[PDB]
Amino acid sequence: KPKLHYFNARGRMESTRALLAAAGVEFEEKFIKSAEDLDKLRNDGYLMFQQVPMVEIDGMKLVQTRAILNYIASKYNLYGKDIKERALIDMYIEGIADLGEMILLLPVCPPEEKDAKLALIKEKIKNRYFPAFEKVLKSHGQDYLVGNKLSRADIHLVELLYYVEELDSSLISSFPLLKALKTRISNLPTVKKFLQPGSPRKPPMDEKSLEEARKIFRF
Amino acid sequence: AEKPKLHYFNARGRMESTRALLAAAGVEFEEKFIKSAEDLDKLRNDGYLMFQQVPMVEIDGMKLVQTRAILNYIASKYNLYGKDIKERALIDMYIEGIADLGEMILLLPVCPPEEKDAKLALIKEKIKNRYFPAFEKVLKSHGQDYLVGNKLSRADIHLVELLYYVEELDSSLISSFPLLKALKTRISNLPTVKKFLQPGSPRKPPMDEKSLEEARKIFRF
Ligand SMILES: CCCCCCSC[C@H](NC(=O)CC[C@H]([NH3+])C(=O)O)C(=O)NCC(=O)O
Ligand SMILES: CCCCCCSC[C@H](NC(=O)CC[C@H]([NH3+])C(=O)O)C(=O)NCC(=O)O
Repeated sequence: KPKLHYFNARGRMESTRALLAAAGVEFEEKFIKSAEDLDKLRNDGYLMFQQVPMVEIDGMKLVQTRAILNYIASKYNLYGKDIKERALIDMYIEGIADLGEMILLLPVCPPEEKDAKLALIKEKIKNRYFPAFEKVLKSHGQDYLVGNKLSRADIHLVELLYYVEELDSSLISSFPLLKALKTRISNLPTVKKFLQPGSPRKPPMDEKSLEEARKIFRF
Repeated sequence: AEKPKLHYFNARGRMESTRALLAAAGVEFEEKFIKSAEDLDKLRNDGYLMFQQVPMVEIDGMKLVQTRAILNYIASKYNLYGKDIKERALIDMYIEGIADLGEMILLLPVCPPEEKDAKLALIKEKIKNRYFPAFEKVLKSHGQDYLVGNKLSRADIHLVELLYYVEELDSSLISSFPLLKALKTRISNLPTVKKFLQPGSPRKPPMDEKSLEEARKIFRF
């Protein structure tokens, strides 16, 4: 069983949790609670650049989010059939990541910039990203983004749509193919089970999770 | 068929790492220099940019946008991404740390003037105390000429590229890392990297104030 080192929160670990779950892979979590808990991992030599996420899998101590996901994805045949496929898959998920990152960091944002940035994210969603993934689906009219078959692109995209729904339920409304993907994916039995209460799925980060984060990561 | 074609402004930015990867692999490419807000708008209205942004590279029938999507493709094609899934893990771990420090250096110019000093002081701390030791430790782990699999890889090329920008910022920084020093000399001497380094190659100057202005007009920031 792979073993995930992170604090109890979404952060930069959630796309790994959701991709393990979708692959039907069972896993352990070791939760950092304090800054003493992080420093213990550092000291023990466990963290290449002294940072989490880290995952123990197949005898490596794999740090860096993209290093973790690229590996999980090949292992479980969620990374396409060849390097042209990987290429489309990579173009899509990096664009997802780019929006992902704007959402992820919105609460560590200085208070006086908060309104501006939320506004910009919504416009980007409406004008940049959703039209881009709607035009891919419409292009081929298939059930999956790439290769008429399940990949990490579907998993990362649908994950992200849940996060946008929590922001504004109106945003997706003029994107019918995006809605239809959301449903179909959320109905795959492994994804359905992750979305169910009681799973490892993590909630949005409230104020006191943010505070525990400033404590442990010292920002 | 077709040389690859690179769409960017005339500057390092986010295109440079691709320039250095393709030339290291001995791969010739064309370059089309974006020079104005209107030039960018043309490529948007022609349907050329998946997210309306550059870098974009035409290669093998594709219009690849996103640095990492372009680099992963080029690396794979010319056998610079290890020999298996496990080698590809170690490569990605290393080159994502390089990207992290890489990002810090790139966005240095667009800092507010009052924070510039604190944020140079901080780059410098992490280099000395986090990033340089981690790479030195790897090289010392196996005593081998390359970072991964004792065979030339994209991590070697990205680390050495970055080794150059750490030097234009401060020469004293790499000077307590003998193994990083040695790697830099070695890779710089391979025939294709040597030919990227010499005058008149597509290799780009450090970004200046003027060029920070043209970036502002073009990308509208
Ligand atoms: C609003 C959510 C914020 C949650 C906290 C940030 S994630 C914790 C942070 N880790 C990273 O920033 C890792 C970045 C790395 N590039 C990756 O993607 O894995 C860390 O250990 N930082 C500690 C350090 O740098 O010492
Ligand atoms: C200060 C010197 C560095 C200049 C950086 C600007 S690069 C231009 C920028 N492109 C991106 O940031 C794409 C990022 C993307 N994730 C990638 O890595 O390719 C852009 O098209 N901007 C236009 C837009 O997003 O609207």
